[PDB]
Amino acid sequence: TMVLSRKQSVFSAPSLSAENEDIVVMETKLKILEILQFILNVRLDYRISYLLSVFKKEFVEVFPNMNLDRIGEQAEAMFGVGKTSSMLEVDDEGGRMFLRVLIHLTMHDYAPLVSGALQLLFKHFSQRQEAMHTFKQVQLLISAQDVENYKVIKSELDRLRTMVEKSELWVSENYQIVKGILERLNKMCGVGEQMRKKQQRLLKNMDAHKVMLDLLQIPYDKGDAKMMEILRYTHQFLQKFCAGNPGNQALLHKHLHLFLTPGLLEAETMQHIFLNNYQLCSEISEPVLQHFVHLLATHGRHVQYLDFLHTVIKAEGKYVKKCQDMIMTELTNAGDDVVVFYNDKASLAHLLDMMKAARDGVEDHSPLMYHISLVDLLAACAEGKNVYTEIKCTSLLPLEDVVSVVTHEDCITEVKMAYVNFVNHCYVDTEVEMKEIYTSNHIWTLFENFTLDMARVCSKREK
Amino acid sequence: SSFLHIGDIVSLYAEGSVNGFISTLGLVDDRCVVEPAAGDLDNPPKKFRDCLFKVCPMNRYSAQKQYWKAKQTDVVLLQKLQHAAQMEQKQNDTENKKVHGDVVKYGSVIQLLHMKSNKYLTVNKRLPALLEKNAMRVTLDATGNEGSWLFIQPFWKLRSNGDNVVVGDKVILNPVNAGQPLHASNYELSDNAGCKEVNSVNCNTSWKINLFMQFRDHLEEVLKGGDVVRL
Amino acid sequence: IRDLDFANDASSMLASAVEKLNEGFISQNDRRFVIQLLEDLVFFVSDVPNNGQNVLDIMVTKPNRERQKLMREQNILKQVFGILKAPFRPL
Amino acid sequence: IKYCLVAVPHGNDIASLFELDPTTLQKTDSFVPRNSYVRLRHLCTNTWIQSTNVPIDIEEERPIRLMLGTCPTKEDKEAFAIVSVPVSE
Amino acid sequence: WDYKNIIEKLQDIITALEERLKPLVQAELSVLVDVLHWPELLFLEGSEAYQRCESGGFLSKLIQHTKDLMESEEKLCIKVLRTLQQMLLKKTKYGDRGNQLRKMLLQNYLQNRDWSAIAATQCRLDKEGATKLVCDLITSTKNEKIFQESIGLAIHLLDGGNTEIQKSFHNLMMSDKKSERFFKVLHDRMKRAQQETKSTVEMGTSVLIMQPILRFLQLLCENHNRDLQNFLRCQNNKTNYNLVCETLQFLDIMCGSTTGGLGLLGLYINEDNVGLVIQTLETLTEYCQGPCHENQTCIVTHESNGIDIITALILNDISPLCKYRMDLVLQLKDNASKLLLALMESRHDSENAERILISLRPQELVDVIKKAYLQEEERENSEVSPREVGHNIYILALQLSRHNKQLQHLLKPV
Repeated sequence: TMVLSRKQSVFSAPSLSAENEDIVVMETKLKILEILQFILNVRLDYRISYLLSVFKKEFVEVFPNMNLDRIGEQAEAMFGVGKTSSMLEVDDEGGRMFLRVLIHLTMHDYAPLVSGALQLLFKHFSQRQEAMHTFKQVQLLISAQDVENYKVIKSELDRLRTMVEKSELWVSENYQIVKGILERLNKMCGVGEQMRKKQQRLLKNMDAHKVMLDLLQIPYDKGDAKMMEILRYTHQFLQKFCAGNPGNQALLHKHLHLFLTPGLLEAETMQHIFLNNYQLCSEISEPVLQHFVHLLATHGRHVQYLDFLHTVIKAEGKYVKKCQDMIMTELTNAGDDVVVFYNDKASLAHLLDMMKAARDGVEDHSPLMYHISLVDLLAACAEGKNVYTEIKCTSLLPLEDVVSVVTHEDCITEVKMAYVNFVNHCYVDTEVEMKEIYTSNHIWTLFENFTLDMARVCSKREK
Repeated sequence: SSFLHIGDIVSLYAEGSVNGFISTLGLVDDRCVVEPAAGDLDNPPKKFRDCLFKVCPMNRYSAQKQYWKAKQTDVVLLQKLQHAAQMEQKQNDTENKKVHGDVVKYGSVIQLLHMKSNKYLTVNKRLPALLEKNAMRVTLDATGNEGSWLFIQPFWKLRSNGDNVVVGDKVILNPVNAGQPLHASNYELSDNAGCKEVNSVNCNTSWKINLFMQFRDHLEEVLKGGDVVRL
Repeated sequence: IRDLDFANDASSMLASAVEKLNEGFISQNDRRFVIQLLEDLVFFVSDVPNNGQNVLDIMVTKPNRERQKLMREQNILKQVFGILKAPFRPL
Repeated sequence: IKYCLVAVPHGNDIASLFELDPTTLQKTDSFVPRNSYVRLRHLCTNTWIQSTNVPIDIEEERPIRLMLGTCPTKEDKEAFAIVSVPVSE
Repeated sequence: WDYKNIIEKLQDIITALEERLKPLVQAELSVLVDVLHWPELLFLEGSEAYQRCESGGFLSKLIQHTKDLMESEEKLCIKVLRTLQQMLLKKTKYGDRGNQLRKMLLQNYLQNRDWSAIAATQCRLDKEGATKLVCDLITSTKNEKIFQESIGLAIHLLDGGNTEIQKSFHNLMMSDKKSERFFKVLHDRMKRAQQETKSTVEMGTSVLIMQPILRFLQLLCENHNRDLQNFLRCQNNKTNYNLVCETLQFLDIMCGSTTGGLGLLGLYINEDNVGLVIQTLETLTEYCQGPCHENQTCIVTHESNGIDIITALILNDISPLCKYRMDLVLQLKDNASKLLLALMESRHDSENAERILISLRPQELVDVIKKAYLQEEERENSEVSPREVGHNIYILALQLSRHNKQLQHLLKPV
């Protein structure tokens, strides 16, 4: 009669993101060691509670500076240095008996018994480090609503992590639960701005991004049509996990190599990671831009890559000269597949034909939208009084084509704005003289068109 | 029957989506194509000298690539890079001469030198194919680069890595960097009728190696088939 | 033999370019290829390495009679004259 | 599929004769090395062996028996490895 | 009560406590090390437990169980290895408060009661079975952290050129059947480091792991241990993994190979890898010295032509690094000169001399010697004397002159 039922690892440090003849004697000693470990965990919890209580006392008495010296004295006094923590000791000889017991048990044949003895021995001389780690992991809440949110988030994350660790049976009952968990997390994470920040901090503390990335890393077939929605919600969760949080942006950028795969959803995640983060935009490495240009060339012409390139150029107002120069150099190398322009007569006719269908509004993801985004990107690559990008892009789009496309009667405001911004940043606002702008009768036609547009605005407003 | 050796002049016959030899459009166009109507094994194309390649060993292009990058983007540095590139070219020539005549084993790296243009066949993973947008471009480069490295892998289960390549065998030419074996696509060029594109993409295409001249016989002191002479 | 083959290919491509110019419309990529072929022919006739030196300014010590004869016999000069004539006889 | 490989009770007839063709260069027709890939030819019909995808036990839920035959032509991939079995086994 | 203010105060107190409690943690770890050193003092002198602890049974059991638990308790194995490394280290002070805590803990627990001490501790650990533990862990483990800890423990054991530890390592390699696996793992890691270095040319772990491995090999071959020097080149096994050639290949790749040796050496060497290059040169010198004719011949005649890189290290001057940091360049040149002397110690033949002279031209060598002599002004705040480096180079030139007439003529003063 001996059931060797082993539960979860007893000799494991708590974390927020969770044959022998004398077999009877060995098992009894092992269970005693497990009980001792449980008691030590309870003592650690008591120490954390004492630290929290003293911190709250100091806070209330200081704010109806803080005495960090007294705080440190009280925090040090609990680790057996004095008699203040004597009652917390699990021995009447200052730990001598406990240490002797651990040493004696370490010299036993029973391997798990020796392992537990060693675990306890090593934890004995690391109380302060363990206490500091646990206190760092502590989460402070003010409302029962916050407590309930923490509980539900922890339960959902635990279930999702368990499913991901065993994602072999569904890659039918493991799809509905996963999608529901992802939808609930996405709905709950985003509220206002203060709640958004608190949720982001809590999720960073409990390491939800790790589980989210593990969910994406699972191998899968090319076509499923069901887990695609799961991944679509997973990416949305990460996108919301980065809004206005440079810390989360850096955390997810540490794993940037996971998002360097051909796809459109990953482009949005990269854009959100690099959005309004100068520290990352100015230090962006060559391979990221190389990969995006390669995707533009080979995979296809899509607006997501252009949006990422545009958002990387400018961060926090300041423009990145390195990014501008590299983007222009890499875009000009590839032509007719990435940098598509309509300058020939036939190309202009095709442009007018396709734009005539956008009279009621440019269709999203359309080739016209791609062309507008490309022109805007080229203009933004030269909004620094640069001498290289400006002259490089002056050749791609001659001023004659700009004026022809702008003065045409069937021209839309979006393309008109794009071309005007291009001819402003790349031609006018330059640190070097351009013969064509001034010694030619081109900008005057644009000025006449501007006057006509002003008259049109006047008439429309009067109407 | 005989084994394949470094320096032998051979022809490659494609058996995939289309059947035919691999040729070139000229010395000014860097596109490799296959023309099924040109001929078959029993009736080779009339202009068969355009379908001949020389088996060459691996070549180093690190210094050359560094020099090219330096040119793209100081005088002493450029001079040192040029000298290093020239020394690397000399070392490659010496190594090729040393390893001339060595047997070819499956899993090794070889380079295919089109003789008529004297150009190495290269695969560019950074550029898509002109017609098959999902594939990678294959061209001819005079100098060559790391894209010319091709693993010769066994197409038959009876052949294994490390075994000597036998003449007349069907193999797979897998670019080292691109990683996708050469494919004779069914797309037809809009300018050259009857010519199909050669690209780099996953497929089951196989290349049969037909011996044309041995390395020992490839010496410039004897009369040989295909030599241009005046009477 | 390779020089002769290159001369023939260049003559054929220049003839195609002349025919396109006579038709009236030439694509930008075709124009770039024509310019590249013209530079290649300049270097081929000059018989000097392409070390990045300006193509329009090349000094030749000893002209290559074989290259000149190849040009004349394969009619590259005829295609050059055609390229010089066609654009000016609207385009 | 013109001819089908079968088993006959008696091996004293002429239909039970086969010849081996190497799949690689051999030392001037020396002894046959152990663990070799060879192509089998039927002496009488002068036909080479092939294996077809037509099952023989289609009636079963999971057919595993694959049919074989001979054809006048030769296929360079239809080779059999002769794996030696230990005398101890 | 503001949530943001409360969070900020919590962060401040956490940072203060973390900064203040570190020396106490260090003192507690030191007390644990002392307890491991002397476990028997916790038992009565006449007790069988006391006798077993004094005989070393406790440490032997810990070492034996570490191998068994490495499969599951990787963290426990890492902690045990780190504790052994600390035991194999000298004493350290952790401030007045740390010393007070350590004294109090030592009084509470152990109520009763130097290079020689380090050697004695190393011998004790070897007797208990530390060497076999590290060998088995390196051979069978799959965790990078465990591999690093085992390498560090081996380095600590072999520190000071302990002849007994070297003998134990050699005996274990000869007897145990997994020595082939050990050498295969070492060769694979060296090849992967070379591949990553060539690809990148921040330093990756694959290239940072080279430094401890090179130090371990140097310590193995210290004191001119002919047995280990020859064993590292060729073993008595079915498959032999030569490490000298791999080290030479790594040096050549990191220095730039032919491109580096053709005058572009400075570009491939910076302040981040100069230490690793120096360690590689020291390891090669340790291999060559003794002298070891086979190792010298292999290094000189290896197809990688690393001898050209070695000669370039003395001939050419690293343009970028030398401008702002000359001590590192001087140390590198001194190491290169020592390596060349190690290669040309007692070779009565001429093949090595001719091979070296192919790259090291006489006139350039004389010019380098003169420059080293005249660069004494750079000795300011430097440990390596340019004059001494030039003297070593001159000795090398004299030794080479036995086979070159031009160098002999050039070396004669006015």
